[PDB]
Amino acid sequence: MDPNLWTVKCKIGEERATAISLMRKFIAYQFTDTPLQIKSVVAPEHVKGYIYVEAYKQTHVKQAIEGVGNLRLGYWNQQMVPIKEMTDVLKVVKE
Amino acid sequence: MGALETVPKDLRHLRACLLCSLVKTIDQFEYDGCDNCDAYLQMKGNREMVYDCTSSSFDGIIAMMSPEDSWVSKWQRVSNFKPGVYAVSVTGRLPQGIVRELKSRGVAYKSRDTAIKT
Ligand SMILES: [Zn+2]
Repeated sequence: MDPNLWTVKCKIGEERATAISLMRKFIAYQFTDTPLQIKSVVAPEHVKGYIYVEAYKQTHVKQAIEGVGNLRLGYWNQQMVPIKEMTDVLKVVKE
Repeated sequence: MGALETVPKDLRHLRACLLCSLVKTIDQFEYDGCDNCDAYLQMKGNREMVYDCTSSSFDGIIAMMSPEDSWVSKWQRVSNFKPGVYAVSVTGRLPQGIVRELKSRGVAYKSRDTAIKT
């Protein structure tokens, strides 16, 4: 099976920093009884104001982003990326 | 599975490995080599090799936590690599001499440039 992608509102211009912070958080909790259950975070080059979080359940996203200041306006609601649009998240175009 | 040392230490002078797409600062590639490729690339302790094997031109990042249980890692062809931060697309090409050496050792080189060009 395959997880879904969820959008999470993020302080504008802090998307890359926040994705990296969540990487550290995941590693920090990996040998605890409260591990992060998310699978990845994507911060595409030109996206502003949100990040994408990969997880099987929305609740896993909420649990991972709790306490993360840059994501506070994305804590109560995350929107699922429609399955047909999941590769557009990872699309890069060069003119 | 993941090591804190792998994570970019800051946002300045980030580079992406041309072989695996891992993103770290230049000083971290110098200090520790590439977490995935260094047995083959051997850039640890050699800034010149870092400049040859990594690129400052990349697009997007992915904090890859569970490469073994991710759709993203499959699309990006990083599912066999270590947890870490990876570029969505990397601009550049490994030098011909390194590609030839990789091939002689049983490592294929497929471009990490995923960009749709025009
Ligand atoms: Zn590498």
